[PDB]
Amino acid sequence: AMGSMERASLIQKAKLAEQAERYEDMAAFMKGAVEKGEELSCEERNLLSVAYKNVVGGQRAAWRVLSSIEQKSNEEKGPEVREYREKVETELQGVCDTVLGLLDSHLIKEAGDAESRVFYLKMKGDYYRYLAEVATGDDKKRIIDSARSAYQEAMDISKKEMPPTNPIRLGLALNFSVFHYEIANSPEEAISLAKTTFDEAMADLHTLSEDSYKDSTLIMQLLRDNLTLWT
Amino acid sequence: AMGSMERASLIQKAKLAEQAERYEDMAAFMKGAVEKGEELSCEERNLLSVAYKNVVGGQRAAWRVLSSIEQKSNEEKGPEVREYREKVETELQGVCDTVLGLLDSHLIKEAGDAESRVFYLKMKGDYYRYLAEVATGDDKKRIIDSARSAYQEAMDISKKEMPPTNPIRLGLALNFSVFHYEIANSPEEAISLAKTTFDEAMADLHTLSEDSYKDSTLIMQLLRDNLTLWT
Amino acid sequence: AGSIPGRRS
Amino acid sequence: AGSIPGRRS
Ligand SMILES: *Cc1ccc(S(=O)(=O)N2CCCc3cc(OC)ccc32)cc1
Ligand SMILES: *Cc1ccc(S(=O)(=O)N2CCCc3cc(OC)ccc32)cc1
Ligand SMILES: [Ca+2]
Ligand SMILES: [Ca+2]
Ligand SMILES: [Ca+2]
Ligand SMILES: [Ca+2]
Ligand SMILES: [Cl-]
Ligand SMILES: [Cl-]
Repeated sequence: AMGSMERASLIQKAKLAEQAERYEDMAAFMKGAVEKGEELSCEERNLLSVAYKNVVGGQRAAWRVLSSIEQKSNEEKGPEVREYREKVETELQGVCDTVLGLLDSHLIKEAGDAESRVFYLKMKGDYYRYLAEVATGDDKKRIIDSARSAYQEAMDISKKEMPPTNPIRLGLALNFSVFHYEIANSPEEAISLAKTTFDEAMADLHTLSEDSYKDSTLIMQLLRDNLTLWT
Repeated sequence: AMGSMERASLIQKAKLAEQAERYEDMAAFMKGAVEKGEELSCEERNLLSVAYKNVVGGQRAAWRVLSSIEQKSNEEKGPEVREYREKVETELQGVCDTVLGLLDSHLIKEAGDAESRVFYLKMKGDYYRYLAEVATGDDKKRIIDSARSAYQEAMDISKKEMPPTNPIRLGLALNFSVFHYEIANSPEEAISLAKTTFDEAMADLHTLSEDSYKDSTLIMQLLRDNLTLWT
Repeated sequence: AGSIPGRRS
Repeated sequence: AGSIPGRRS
């Protein structure tokens, strides 16, 4: 759909769309940029993630509102709440499938540097996690395992190739710990991962510049916030 | 597009969409309800207005962000900012045209009670005002006059048929005063309308119940807030 | 400045 | 609980 627009123009317009809080547009511009077939830079990977994370984040929040109403309804309100929750759920699944399709065709296979490959595998884990949040049928276990497998591959690369304060490594561990707690029914694994990640980052802060320290400590605080909620 | 869904189901889903903060959906459900051809109740008129006011409100905010960037750009950034502002502007105009089309086919002509007819003419003024905010070409004066004419007809009915504290009469006066200040370059008319409206409402508050008093005073405070900004 | 909101809030 | 945000804010 964006096939006739220049890559550089799509990137520029994604940045404008973020400033205007037009995240659906942002995501469409970044989908068009990925489909040009070239690898993405660090900055461009962040534009792609910001765009889709915000779109699906809004869908998730709406699905949760509707699912809560539906559960309370289960006086007969008729089929409308279930129908509308199903409509939002199908849209959410469609966006997740789109993101997963971009990662599979062909972002992951072309990503050789640890920073890019971990970034994309963390995204893959996240979008299977979002699918798992709404899954109920025969594929629910397989969707959960697909998230797990992507996060695990990202973890294995991150532990070999990045320092324990690297912000991508930290964000990956944060999100995988959320997976363990909220999806996999493994709260002890979630707590252990968050604690070990936090403590190993703390011990490496002394190596960092002021700007790297700020980024690592920001994500450490998120780990700590979850640990406070979970313990 | 909503032709196969029951009117009552569209209304129910518009209420759900508002709770889920899915205002584009809400607007589509209410467009489908209007297109059933029946008149709208008070509650249903408010659903229609809430839905489109929120959709166009977001477009207006995005257009303002983009127009500010474009004006600052006028180093050569290329055509992208203008192109993207134009894209958002066309979408905004399309939503305004849709609302105006619902009012013209056939909400206004079937509205005989003063409360419904004033409500719809106030909306008509508002959506021509939103068109005027982005207008620059040969029709800009005609778009401004179309807003003025709709607001004026609503004012004439409201002054004959409603008490000076009626919340629709008050909101109409508020919005028409914004028209005068921001669109028509008539700040003195805007101030005079807001002051007279406020003072005539104040003198009628003694007739109201607690709940009506709350509604009238809420809108009076908005009039006062504008007067404080403008004087 | 401010126009009428869609809901009282 | 909380996952990583898209931007630092
Ligand atoms: C998953 C993940 C993506 C990107 C980064 S980042 O170091 O590039 N960066 C950019 C935006 C998100 C973010 C948030 C924090 O603290 C909350 C720190 C750094 C970033 C990191 C992880
Ligand atoms: C233009 C207009 C529409 C609706 C009303 S109202 O009296 O039905 N009502 C409903 C939602 C908006 C609103 C806001 C206030 O105070 C800010 C008071 C009453 C309402 C009024 C005007
Ligand atoms: Ca009952
Ligand atoms: Ca490569
Ligand atoms: Ca220069
Ligand atoms: Ca009638
Ligand atoms: Cl539906
Ligand atoms: Cl564009």
